[PDB]
Formats: sequence, C-alpha cells, structure tokens
Amino acid sequence: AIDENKQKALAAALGQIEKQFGKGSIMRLGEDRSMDVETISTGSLSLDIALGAGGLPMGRIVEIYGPESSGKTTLTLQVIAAAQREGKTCAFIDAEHALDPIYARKLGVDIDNLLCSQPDTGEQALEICDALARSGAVDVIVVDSVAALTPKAEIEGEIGDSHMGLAARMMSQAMRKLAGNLKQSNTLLIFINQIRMKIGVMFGNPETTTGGNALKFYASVRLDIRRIGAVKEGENVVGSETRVKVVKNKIAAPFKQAEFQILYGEGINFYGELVDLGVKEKLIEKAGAWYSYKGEKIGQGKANATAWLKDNPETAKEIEKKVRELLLSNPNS
Amino acid sequence: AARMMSQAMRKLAGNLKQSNTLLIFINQIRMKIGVMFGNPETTTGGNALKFYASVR
Amino acid sequence: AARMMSQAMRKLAGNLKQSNTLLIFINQIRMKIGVMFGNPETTTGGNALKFYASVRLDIRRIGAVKEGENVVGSETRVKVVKNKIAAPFKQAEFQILYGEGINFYGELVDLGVKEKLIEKAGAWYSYKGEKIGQGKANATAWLKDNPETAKEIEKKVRELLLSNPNS
DNA sequence: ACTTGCTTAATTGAATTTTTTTTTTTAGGCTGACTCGACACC
DNA sequence: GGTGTCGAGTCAGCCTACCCCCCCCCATTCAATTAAGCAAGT
DNA sequence: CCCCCCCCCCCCCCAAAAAAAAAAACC
Ligand SMILES: Nc1ncnc2c1ncn2[C@@H]1O[C@H](COP(=O)(O)OP(=O)(O)OP(O)(O)=S)[C@@H](O)[C@H]1O
Ligand SMILES: [Mg+2]
Repeated sequence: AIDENKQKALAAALGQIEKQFGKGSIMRLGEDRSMDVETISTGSLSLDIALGAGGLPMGRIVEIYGPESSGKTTLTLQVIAAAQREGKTCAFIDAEHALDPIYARKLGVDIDNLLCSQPDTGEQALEICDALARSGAVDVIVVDSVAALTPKAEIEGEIGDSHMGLAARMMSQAMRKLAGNLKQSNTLLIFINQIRMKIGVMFGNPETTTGGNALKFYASVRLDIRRIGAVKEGENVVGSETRVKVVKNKIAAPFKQAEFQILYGEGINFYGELVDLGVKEKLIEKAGAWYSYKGEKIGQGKANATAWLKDNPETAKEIEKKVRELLLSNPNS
Repeated sequence: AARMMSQAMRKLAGNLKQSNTLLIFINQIRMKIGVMFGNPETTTGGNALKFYASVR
Repeated sequence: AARMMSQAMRKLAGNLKQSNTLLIFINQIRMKIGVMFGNPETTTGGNALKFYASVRLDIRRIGAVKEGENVVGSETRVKVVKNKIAAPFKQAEFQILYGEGINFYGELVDLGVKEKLIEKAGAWYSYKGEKIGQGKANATAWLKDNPETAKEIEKKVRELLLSNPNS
C-alpha cells in the first residue's frame, strides 16, 4: 500500500527533475553508460599494468610531477604519440616555453596535427583548455608546468610584489569549471607539475608541488616520476633508468610502481620492458646472464636480448599477447 | 509609515510653534541596498522629518 | 529576511511588554567581506534586532574540560555586549559538562575565592583552615558531598555580589 | 622534631617570515573605434 | 579605377556621480617551569 | 402649477549578504 505511494512519489519527482534540467539529469547508476571508465596507453607496458585499468582514464584530470630532468615532458609526448596512432586529436599548452618540435617528431608525434599554444598568462592557458574541452573535438590536452601558469596581476606587477594565494585561487577556480566540461566531452587533461621544498615542517616529506591544494583532490591519477640511474654503451651515456610511482588512483588500487628506460632520441624502450615482463611471467628463461626463449638462446645481456626481439617481430607479438592476457588486472572495453 | 509621518508633520508644526513646545524624535539607522555611490545609511519613517526638522 | 525581522520587532515589542513575556533569539555568526568598517563578524537577519534587544550575549568555547584523556565538557565565556537594565561589558566564565549542563559548584568555588570565603594557595583550596582538595575538580567534588557549606557560601555570595536581592 | 624528594595540578611561553583584492543591483554621459557612401585627385 | 580622406552614424566600455559609517577585530597546543602539601629519612 | 442640473482630486518606500587562498631553503 505504502510501497506504491513511495514508488509513485519517486517516479513523479524523477519526471519533474528530468523536465526542469534535461533528459539524463538523474538516472540509476547501473543503466548509465557515461559513467563507464575508458582508458588509453601511456606508451609504457609496465606503467599500464601499475595503473591497474590498462592506462589513463578519459574524461578525467591526471597530474605528473617530479624533479628536474625526470622525463615528465617525454612521458606526456609518448601518451600523445600513442593517442594520435589511434586517430585522436591532441593539444599541447606549453606555459614553460621549452618544447622542441624536432625532438617531439623523433618520439613519434605527428607534429603537423598537434595543436600547440604558448600562452602569455595562466588565465589565457586555462581559458584555451576550457574552450577545447567544450568543443568536443580534442581527445588529449597536456598543460606543461602548472609552475609557469602566472596570473595576469603577477605579470603586470613588479618582481618582489606579493600576490597571496592568487595562483592557488586560479587553480581552485579552474578545477570547478573544467571537471564537468571534461567528463561531458570525454577529454583527458594532463597537468605537469614541478617540485618545491616547504620549510617549517619536520613530519612527513618536505617536498611539495606548485599551484596549491585543489589539483590533488580533482586528479583521478597522480604519478611521481624519477631518474634512478644511467644507461651506458660502455662510456657514452645513451639514456635514463626511470621509476614511476602511482601516488593516487581512483580507477584501480594505488601504490604500484613501474621501471623502464628512456633512450635519448627514441623515447621509452618498449622491448626492454617486454623482456623484463616475459622473464617475470616465466615465458623467457634468464639462466644467470643468458636470456633464453623455449631453449633457443635469444642472447646474453639485456641489450643483446632486446636487439634480438627487435630483429624478430613475430616472437615480440607472441610474448606481448601473453603478457597482456595475464597481467592486465581490469581490462576495459 | 512614511504617509503617517508625512501627515503628522503637517498637523504638528503649527501646534508646536503656537504652544512653544520642543518635540524631539529619536530614529534608528537602516541600510539602503542597491546603492554604490555614497553613504548606504538611511533613517526610518520616510522623507518628511528631514524637511520639518530645525536641527538634526 | 531583514524586512521580515524589521516588521516582526515593531509588532512584537509592545505585545511582549503587556504580557510580561521574555523572547530569546539565538543567532549564528557570518563573515562581512570587502571594504569593512569595524570587525568582520556579523550576525544574520539585518539590523533591527540590535536596536530592539535589551540584552545581547556573545558566547564562546575557550577550551576543553578533561578527565585525564576523556573530554567531558567545554570551558565557556559569555560577554555582555549590550545591556539597557544595568552596565554592560561585564563577562562570565563557566563550564558546560556534557549531559549535566552548567557546573553550578564550579562557579561557587571561583566566586568563593574572589570574595575571600575560600583560600587558594597555588592549587590547594581551604575553607576555614580545613583543606577540601587539590585542583578545581576535587574542590568541586567536595562541595557536592557537603551541601551544608555549599548553601552557606551560596547565601553569602548572593548577599555580597547580587546588589538588590529578591522581593 | 627538622629537612628533602615526590606528587599533582595549574601557569606561561614559543610556534624562523610576511603579504591581497574582488560583486551584483545602477544612470547617463563621454571617448574611441568601426562601418559605409562618396567625392577629390592621380 | 582606385586610394586617401570628409562626413554622418552607430556601438562597447569607462567613469562619475557619491560621501564615507569603523571605534577596532574572529584565537591554539604541546611542553618547560613553579609551587603548596605530604611521606620518607634523619 | 411647472420642471433639474452637474464632478472633483492623489498618496507614500523598504531593506543586506557573503570568503577565498600558499609560498619558499639555508649553510
Ligand atoms: N631534444 C632532446 N634531444 C635529446 N635528449 C633530450 C631532448 N630533450 C630532452 N632530452 C632528454 O630526455 C630526458 C628527459 O627530459 P624531459 O622529458 O625534458 O624531462 P622533464 O622532466 O620535462 O625535464 P624539464 O622540463 O627540463 S625540468 C633528459 O635526460 C633530457 O636531457
Ligand atoms: Mg619539460
């Protein structure tokens, strides 16, 4: 008796809300396809595993932070390169004024279709982000350094002048405005941030990021990237040994980490990863310092084993297919 | 209230002068809103009393 | 809302006086922003109630009351910010204990010490030589057990500090 | 009977520095900028 | 025929009317220091 | 005895509401 009266009052209210605000304003969460999480590759297989859902989520905000020369720009360009290869449009907002277009081409970016902007102010940078988000025509936006998003008042002003929390306020306002626009357009926004030291602290770590506290809350993923060593061809340093910690994750379990090589002028070493994962999943046998695939000695030393996998495009397909099958915990589709 | 004050001033001003009686009105401040230029402080009971007052 | 409150006061002030009825309005605090003349703490509902009020009390929590670790109440301060029936700007300090209310015996200690009926050496409370406890809580706990001395100290404090007693 | 360490509570001090600017809800005038027709002159 | 220039018309943004009330502001936590009373040693 | 004719003028305001936000090593 009361059941029917409640179901009718509910049905009437739902009808009135959908009339006043629009069609999909309120609905049951189980029958809402908009809310399903879709992901894209990072151009690193170990990082796609660490993220738990096979890559970075569309319609969300991501933060990548780290020290100087850690690989923050190189990593965001490999994301763009991968996205372009699946026929997606990408934008680069270069607030640092430090992008080399020749190096971007060497990492596999289609330069001639990559939208670029070198804005004057933080406001202009973030108004271009909102304009491209509302359009529905851009799939990935990268904002290179939050640290270089200078408010207009600070550019007009003198060096030494105080602007209390003015960048932090700008970023707080930006997040509020963007979150909704990005979810509707299914657009991925990636923010790069720099590290700074906070003083008057003895608990926790003294490392901070720039641009205040809003971005920590709204980010669905946060990556801490670091250079942990060198890659040498005898004497010549030819690349960096890199580590990425997943510091925040809302689309899968956090605190996982990824290890890989960045080689100068190539990018992330995909086959270098595919060796290490093939080893861990018992598909490649490392008998001391001798890498072996089904008895056949593919080489000795990681570089020779990688060079062998490069020469055999069938054996690389085989191992990738198995590793993808096994380790990807939440496959999206 | 503005009308009642308007009518009272008309009636009282002449009766006070004849009898030589001092009449003191106390008023409270309110805040007039939708004013940018100047002082947003008003008093109560309309405009008549400003005109008929010999001292404010 | 400011208009409604302005209209309400006009109507109520006279009706309350005839009936001899006490009306108490509780108000919340809000922040005034921009170009501020004075303190940025405001109250809600416009400017009428400030004029019509015969008494205005500002109440504040100034600390915790702890039984070792367990927080068992609040230390409170009340400022008299407006008064038309006696002189203003006097203040009161008392304890609110959760589930009991205002700690009457705690006030009686503090008023006993002020009017020399109780002797306080460091943190040692003495009534006519006899030592009644160390610390305000043990002193209070004694006065709770000895209602003869409580009634005596109350009667003397009322005689001293309350100017005109009851009818 | 004289002196000292322990007890329990309450009191006071430091905690590196030092800093900003904005709205909706005006009304009516003044400045500068853009549009268009066309008339003088090479 | 085309470009500079005279002229009327229309539109977007700024600013100036304006005096200027305050009576002085919302407040905390850990730990070193002080001290009156009382049991233990002499 | 016999039979109507015609309008005139406004008056007064009332009330506030609300925060937002870090930035940086030094030997
Ligand atoms: N144009 C280039 N040619 C060769 N190597 C490069 C080039 N640009 C960057 N690298 C190297 O790639 C590695 C990572 O560089 P990035 O990806 O630019 O790092 P990053 O964190 O953006 O550092 P910033 O912005 O300069 S603090 C470093 O060892 C660089 O020296
Ligand atoms: Mg960079």
